[PDB]
Amino acid sequence: LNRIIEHMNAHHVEDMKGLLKKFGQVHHAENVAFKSVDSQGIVIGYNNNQTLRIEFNHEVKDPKDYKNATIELCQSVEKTHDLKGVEEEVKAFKEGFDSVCLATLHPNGHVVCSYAPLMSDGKQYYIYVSEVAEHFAGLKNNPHNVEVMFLEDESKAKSAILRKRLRYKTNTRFIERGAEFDKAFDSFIEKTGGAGGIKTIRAMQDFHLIALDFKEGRFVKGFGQAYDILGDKIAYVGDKGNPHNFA
Amino acid sequence: LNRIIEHMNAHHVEDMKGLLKKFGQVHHAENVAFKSVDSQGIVIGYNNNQTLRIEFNHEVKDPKDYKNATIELCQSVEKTHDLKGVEEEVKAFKEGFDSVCLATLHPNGHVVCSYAPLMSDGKQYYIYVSEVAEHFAGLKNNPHNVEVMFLEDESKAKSAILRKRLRYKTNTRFIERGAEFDKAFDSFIEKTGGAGGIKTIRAMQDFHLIALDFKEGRFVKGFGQAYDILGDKIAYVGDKGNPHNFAH
Ligand code: HEM
Ligand code: HEM
Repeated sequence: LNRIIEHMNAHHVEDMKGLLKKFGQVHHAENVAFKSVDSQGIVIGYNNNQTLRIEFNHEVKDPKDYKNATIELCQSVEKTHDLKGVEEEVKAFKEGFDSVCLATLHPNGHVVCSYAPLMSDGKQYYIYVSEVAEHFAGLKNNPHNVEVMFLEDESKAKSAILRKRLRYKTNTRFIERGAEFDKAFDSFIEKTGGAGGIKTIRAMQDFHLIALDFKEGRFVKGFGQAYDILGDKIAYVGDKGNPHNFA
Repeated sequence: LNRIIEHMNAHHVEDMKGLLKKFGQVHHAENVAFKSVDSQGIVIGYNNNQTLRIEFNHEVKDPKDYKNATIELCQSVEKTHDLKGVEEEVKAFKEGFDSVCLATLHPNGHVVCSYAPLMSDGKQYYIYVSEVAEHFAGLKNNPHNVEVMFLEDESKAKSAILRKRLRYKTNTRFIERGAEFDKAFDSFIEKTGGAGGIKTIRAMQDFHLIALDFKEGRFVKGFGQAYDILGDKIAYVGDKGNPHNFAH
């Protein structure tokens, strides 16, 4: 760690000040120097013989990668503000799924947490659902009280407490069978490969393609890296820094 | 194909009738016989000139596996009824997750679809969430209007249209810091390995452990394999067969 300490103190002092402020609410730190790194995080020293420990978002399994993980953490402070990059991540994130989770309000007054197959044509997204499923009644009766969530697989996520997610308050509407329907479905068949029952449900008339018109969105890709979305506008949510601990 | 047809006609005639009834709502079929199998499904012939095609829930890439895939589908008709086996699968399914999806009702009136880390002390399950998140207001103000979903990862599922899932109408209640909190949190650290920020959020006072009391549940593990659950009782939902296409 001796070499790492030298490296950080020589090229990432301003980043460390950024980390101290963002994660520790330490605003006027002096004598900022890198103290250590271990498989789970780093320790930054400052001021009156003090330190702030900041954990990585995963365990770094090989000591050979401690340096890069530390650099990534230091660079995350400014990267948080690369809105163009976040916008591109959001687009690519959505393209990596063939299904989404939903919250709907059923006519029985109870919320419903479910999931449905996701399809798309251009920038238009849709879900394909059956009248037999509990979420159908809510999509039909409360079409504008719906939230759609793109949630990263637990097995692909950094940890159980940081699964990347993209959520949108959504207005829904039914799409009748026809040209629009076939374009979305053919696209789904091509992308997925079309096996597994997909061909069967296309012919089941109790299934409906429902367009998703997204309104307010919230994207979370890392600790202290949450964003609000609306149309083509995206804004970082934490200019004030760590809000936890009743900050 | 000749050997597979011969095998199915000699050993699975009753299963094929079961599949015709279940998936095709064909009840008085005669002259039932196995017709073919391909990478995506099987075809059963019946009557003078009719057939029913039933797709596998995944593509069988190697023809060496067609017979087993076919036998699996045939045997699924009766296996669907094994409630003791389903009970076992449900318990094991929940133990395979360290997080769940949630639907909550925000005080403003809109529903919220989110997710939270999942913890437990034996049979008691809990979630751990922060006051900074939108689902907190619904968990605090509409604590008995919540649905928890255990959803299989898309990358592990048979397909996009068949991700296994277990959903429960749930009543929630807050757990104060103390011995119960520590038991659940310590168990979570030991299970997950405790890296990635878990240790940091334990100390954040804006986070609360919330116990989940599951009520009605619905488990879906395959096509035509959906079950209703309430406490210690489980029941198969499809006695009437394929409900799709407005079969009523
Ligand atoms: C022929 C092949 C079948 C296919 C491809 C198929 C497909 C599907 C799909 C994709 C859904 C999800 C709908 C949604 O979430 O909106 C579904 C739900 C359902 N299916 Fe089927 N199904 C088939 C046969 C059956 C049969 C034979 C039964 C009954 C014995 C059945 C009973 C159900 C029930 C009860 C649900 C609702 C499950 C839930 O709680 O989400 N299905 N089916
Ligand atoms: C010290 C490291 C941090 C850790 C371990 C951490 C952890 C978490 C966790 C686990 C959640 C999800 C809570 C829930 O869904 O109930 C969360 C949410 C959130 N955090 Fe942090 N956080 C950290 C720092 C920060 C900082 C520095 C900011 C602000 C600049 C921040 C802003 C937020 C916001 C806005 C949310 C809500 C996200 C959402 O919509 O789901 N966090 N944080």
